[PDB]
Amino acid sequence: MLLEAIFHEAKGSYAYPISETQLRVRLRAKKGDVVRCEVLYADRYASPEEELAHALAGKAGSDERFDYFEALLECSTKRVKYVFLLTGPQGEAVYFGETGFSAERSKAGVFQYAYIHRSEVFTTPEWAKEAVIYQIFPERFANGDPSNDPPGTEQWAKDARPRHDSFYGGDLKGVIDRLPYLEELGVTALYFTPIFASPSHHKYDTADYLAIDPQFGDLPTFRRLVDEAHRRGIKIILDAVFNHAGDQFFAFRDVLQKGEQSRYKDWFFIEDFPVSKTSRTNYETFAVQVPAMPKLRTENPEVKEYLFDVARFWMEQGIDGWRLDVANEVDHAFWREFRRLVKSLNPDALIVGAIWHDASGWLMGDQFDSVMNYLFRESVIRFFATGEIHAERFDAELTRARMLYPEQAAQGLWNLLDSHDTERFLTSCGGNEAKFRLAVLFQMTYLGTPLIYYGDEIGMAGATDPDCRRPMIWEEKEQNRGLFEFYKELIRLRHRLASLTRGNVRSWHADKQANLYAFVRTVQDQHVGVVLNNRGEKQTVLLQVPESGGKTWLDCLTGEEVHGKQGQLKLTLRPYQGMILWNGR
Amino acid sequence: MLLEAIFHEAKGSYAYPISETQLRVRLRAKKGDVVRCEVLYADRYASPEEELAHALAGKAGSDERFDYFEALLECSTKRVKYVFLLTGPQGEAVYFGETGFSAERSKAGVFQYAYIHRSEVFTTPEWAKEAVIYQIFPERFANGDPSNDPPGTEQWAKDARPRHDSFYGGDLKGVIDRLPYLEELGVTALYFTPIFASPSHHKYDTADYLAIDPQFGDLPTFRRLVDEAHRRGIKIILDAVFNHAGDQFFAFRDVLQKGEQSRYKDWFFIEDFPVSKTSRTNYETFAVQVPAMPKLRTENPEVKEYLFDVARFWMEQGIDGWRLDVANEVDHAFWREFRRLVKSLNPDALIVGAIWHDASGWLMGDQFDSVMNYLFRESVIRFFATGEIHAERFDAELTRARMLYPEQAAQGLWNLLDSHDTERFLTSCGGNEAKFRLAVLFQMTYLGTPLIYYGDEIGMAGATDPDCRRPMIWEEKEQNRGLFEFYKELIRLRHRLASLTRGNVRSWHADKQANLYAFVRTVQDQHVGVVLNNRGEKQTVLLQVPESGGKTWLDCLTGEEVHGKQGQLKLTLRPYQGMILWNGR
Ligand SMILES: OC[C@H]1O[C@@H]2O[C@H]3[C@H](O)[C@@H](O)[C@@H](O[C@H]4[C@H](O)[C@@H](O)[C@@H](O[C@H]5[C@H](O)[C@@H](O)[C@@H](O[C@H]6[C@H](O)[C@@H](O)[C@@H](O[C@H]7[C@H](O)[C@@H](O)[C@@H](O[C@H]8[C@H](O)[C@@H](O)[C@@H](O[C@H]1[C@H](O)[C@H]2O)O[C@@H]8CO)O[C@@H]7CO)O[C@@H]6CO)O[C@@H]5CO)O[C@@H]4CO)O[C@@H]3CO
Ligand SMILES: OC[C@H]1O[C@@H]2O[C@H]3[C@H](O)[C@@H](O)[C@@H](O[C@H]4[C@H](O)[C@@H](O)[C@@H](O[C@H]5[C@H](O)[C@@H](O)[C@@H](O[C@H]6[C@H](O)[C@@H](O)[C@@H](O[C@H]7[C@H](O)[C@@H](O)[C@@H](O[C@H]8[C@H](O)[C@@H](O)[C@@H](O[C@H]1[C@H](O)[C@H]2O)O[C@@H]8CO)O[C@@H]7CO)O[C@@H]6CO)O[C@@H]5CO)O[C@@H]4CO)O[C@@H]3CO
Repeated sequence: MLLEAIFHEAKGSYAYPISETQLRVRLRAKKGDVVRCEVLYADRYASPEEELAHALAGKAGSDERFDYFEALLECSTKRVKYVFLLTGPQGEAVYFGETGFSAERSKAGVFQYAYIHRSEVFTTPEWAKEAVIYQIFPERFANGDPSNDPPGTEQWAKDARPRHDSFYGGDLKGVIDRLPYLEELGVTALYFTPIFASPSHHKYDTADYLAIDPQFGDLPTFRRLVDEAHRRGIKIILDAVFNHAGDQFFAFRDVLQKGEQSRYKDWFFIEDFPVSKTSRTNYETFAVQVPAMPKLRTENPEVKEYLFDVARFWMEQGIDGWRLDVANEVDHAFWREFRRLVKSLNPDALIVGAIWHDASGWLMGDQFDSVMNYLFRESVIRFFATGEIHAERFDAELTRARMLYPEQAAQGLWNLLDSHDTERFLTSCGGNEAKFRLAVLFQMTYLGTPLIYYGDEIGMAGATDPDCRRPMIWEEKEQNRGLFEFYKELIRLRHRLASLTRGNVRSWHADKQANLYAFVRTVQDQHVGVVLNNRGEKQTVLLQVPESGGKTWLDCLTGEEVHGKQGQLKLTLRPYQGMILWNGR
Repeated sequence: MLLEAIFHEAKGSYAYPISETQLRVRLRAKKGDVVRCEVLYADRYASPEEELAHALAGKAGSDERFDYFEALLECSTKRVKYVFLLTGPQGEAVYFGETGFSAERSKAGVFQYAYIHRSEVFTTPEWAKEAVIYQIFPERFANGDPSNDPPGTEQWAKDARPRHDSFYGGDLKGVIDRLPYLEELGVTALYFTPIFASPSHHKYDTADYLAIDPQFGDLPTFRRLVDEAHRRGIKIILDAVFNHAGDQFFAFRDVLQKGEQSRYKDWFFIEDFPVSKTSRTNYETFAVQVPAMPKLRTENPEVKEYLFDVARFWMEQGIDGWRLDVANEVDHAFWREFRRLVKSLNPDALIVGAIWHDASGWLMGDQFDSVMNYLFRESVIRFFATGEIHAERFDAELTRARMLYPEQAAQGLWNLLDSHDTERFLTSCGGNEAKFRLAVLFQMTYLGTPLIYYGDEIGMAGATDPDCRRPMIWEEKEQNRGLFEFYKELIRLRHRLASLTRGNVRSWHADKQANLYAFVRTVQDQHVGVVLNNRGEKQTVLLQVPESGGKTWLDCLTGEEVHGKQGQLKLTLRPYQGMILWNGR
């Protein structure tokens, strides 16, 4: 067994409390060397002469290089010391604990989880566990009052291909008008890109953080929205740009005019004094040459409490959660006090983050509830749209990703197909709607949160910025009603089959040749299976049972396939068919 | 190269700012697998036209199974994305990064440290980095004035063997009368175990957290000690137990007497109503049957502030530093708002934890500055006292422990050789003053802060609680002043030799058989190498020269070793000799 490959930390994504009294320890080994891992543990003071309690660590997934095992250690005493007895394939047993490896128990040492306090059990809003979000880019979703329109609006048409700045006017009233659509699809929260008052077509140059931008609406319209949507099941989540300010911020203007005398001077990172906002962008901004975005000093206790009052206004207004823009470039202490502030104004206001590098520093329990799952985006483009990885690599990428984070985070990362910065996922499959559908049949059953972009329930293609941002096609003859009844089908299925939302994922079948991949999602007795054929030709496959039991297994999209031959469930599936097979339990 | 053994993270101990412009990055690798390690880096938002800057990661030492590479990335924009070019023994060029491993750069991805903040550069009290702390267990240091006493006391001579009941007097005025000793020895801080009012001889069931124990002193004798010591550059660091409270304590009294009526019911977890002092003792405890100490539920806002009010108060008294006992079972929120407090009251207040399992989750820079280094306590017990580990395992335990936490946390850890509950180091050393002297030459040059116990300067031998709490031996005639002048000289070297306090430690020779281990301390051109023949015989060893250079070294304990024979430096050293060779620059 090569022991420099076995890994565990008593911190972090490898040990964490699911409850006061229940601890979760995970361990990884090179693919194949550990064939049995079993935790032996006791309270942190229990005297030697006692036999230990025991709990077997299951295999929870194997990515490309490592096999990942996971066990559940009851700690009634809310304190736990433990060692792993690891067992090889050729039978070698070893013991792993803090001292190192040994084959003689004690000299392994012992790992320890100091105390488990309920304030450190990572707790995320129960609602977000079964949600499906709908990303609204408000400017392109609908224009419901023509009076707000910026001058020069282009005509709304399925014709449109935009340019960078080009406005189409789309506004909070429009959304208010189209809420009886959103509601039928079965969405449960809308996530607006930034709506606040700002100079450009995209509101990232924030000018006043405390008011809806002039082209979108006004606080009573935002309330009428918050209120009309909540009453329809839908929550409202806002985009929070606290990293950097815009050029028309008060404090950026005060430093601009007064310079060194303004009581705002230290709010921003200063070499360009006086402010040259036109010729030398060297004053800490977004990145070295953007001259209209200077960074707010989140460290400063005035800056901090301003953005906390920004955060409280918007929550007086009724919102259920923020998505945090460029979260990773504002300090952890801000994000902690932020979590403290938010979660007290609203027990269920979610705080979700955007960082596109490993985000575990924030998914520890104390800063955000989940981040945007970029790794699912990469995996789904490649497997489903470009073809470039095969089900084995699919499984590897999937599997390496979910063990990034505590399961409280993983189970609710926002699983996005595309965004207002990417080419649109139908362009990604180059127009092929069988690929697109399979990628959605995946999205709606995997672990985390379906995030639909505006437009894809009805078929919109596009390139990256600005071409994803074409107006939404709202005429029922111009919309792929085929797709819509599928999103509504799947969405319904996500909402009744408790395991799809709240259940764990285990890999069932990964066949690089035929390109099928199939998973099970499980809560208690229930098992649903998702068999996905990523082939444009039709395949039988044979597969083995899920552990417990199922002689008979319904298909929820279509009817019975009780083919459980005592261990072989045999199933044919036509091109790009996914099947979602439910225990019946 | 086993790829499963390569580790790096962009958090924690494996990457962290040393300044806002500079990020230390560390990488762990199976021993022997990797020969050159190098970090190639650019700013996060840098475009691909640019060459990546290069930075070579030297071998920072190798523990039993792993080598460790460590590099320094000058990141001017405070943002860094980095790919490692690993280079191995046959010549395999591997690229490591977040995406994974590939022989092509782009398929490896890049790790990211998003932005580096002044608030997140771990800062430590600058005195503490040179300090030599003197451990007093007050009750036995000396007796000042017998109006302290608690009727029962026993005699002040060498002969007297403490039983667990006893009191020998021992009080803060003795320590005042004793400071010119402390000033002569050369210590720079004094850390007193608990002195707060309590009903027992272990004051850890602190009964009155706001007042010194009757038997020890009063607030002006304390506050006179604090002054009289500042005058001699000796600082008071004090043991605080915020984990459990005492039975007799004010806020608890109110449920001994008040049942549910008790406002203070929620400061405490209470299993079994009421206080079962006598019936059976299970109620949230330090341990399994320990009877006076129920858990201070620090999580509670109304507790927390009290335990912050204690700390305001003892800091109004002018104390410099807390050592916080059984720290590991109180919440990271307590610790972290406590650190903000202490450091805002006094920017220089040392804050030191006591965890006896890996404590990295408090050694980030938001929580404490160091723990008690129990590894040092056991790694010297083996190499020096017991003879049960040779030079190559001493080197390995040392390196496996000094790569565990960020560097700032590692140069202030308390290097104790014994405590009031352990055996006295001469008694482990077997009484051999020659073995002991060598383990002190080491503690005084090793990375960390030297903790002297009261009495080891004078050769006090002793055993577990009680024998190690024996009175100090104050008669010149019964003191090993031969030891006292040796400790006195090392504490002087450490304070004149920059690298002994603030440099880094690279092992120079570790030879299993000869049992001679040797190391180098370094800051800028200055190198100071300590050669230790830990073998009872006189060997001659030939060391290879260190990186800046040194054709000629002076030995600080005795005179000139110009043995620099074209790289080789020949040293003939006597039994149990440690040399301290200062490279002259
Ligand atoms: O006031 C309490 C006490 O707090 C401090 O103790 C800290 C100590 O300084 C640190 O070193 C550390 O302790 C950890 C220790 O290092 C580890 O080795 C391990 O401890 C285990 C023991 O090694 C193991 O032997 C066993 O314990 C059983 C004992 O063997 C057995 O003798 C008996 O224990 C009783 C003692 O005999 C008795 O004397 C008593 O202790 C009183 C002390 O004498 C007195 O000085 C004082 O101690 C302070 C101490 O000065 C601080 O350093 O009060 C004590 C109580 O009034 O009581 C013991 C019964 O509880 O029974 C035990 C168990 O049946 O197992 C342990 C656990 O595996 O882990 C230690 C825990 O971290 O940290 C502690 C603070 O946590
Ligand atoms: O206002 C800024 C911006 O904020 C938001 O963007 C956030 C986004 O949601 C996060 O995902 C993230 O960004 C990371 C990004 O996702 C990664 O892809 C990577 O990005 C790299 C690109 O993949 C790579 O192609 C290249 O980028 C070069 C471009 O190819 C090149 O064209 C040029 O980019 C210019 C744009 O073309 C131009 O349109 C303009 O961008 C403006 C947008 O059009 C406008 O919508 C808005 O942008 C918001 C965005 O909507 C939010 O979602 O403002 C933009 C600026 O005014 O100007 C660009 C300037 O050159 O140059 C780039 C090289 O810089 O490289 C990148 C990086 O290597 O990594 C990203 C960082 O990890 O964070 C952003 C917020 O920071």
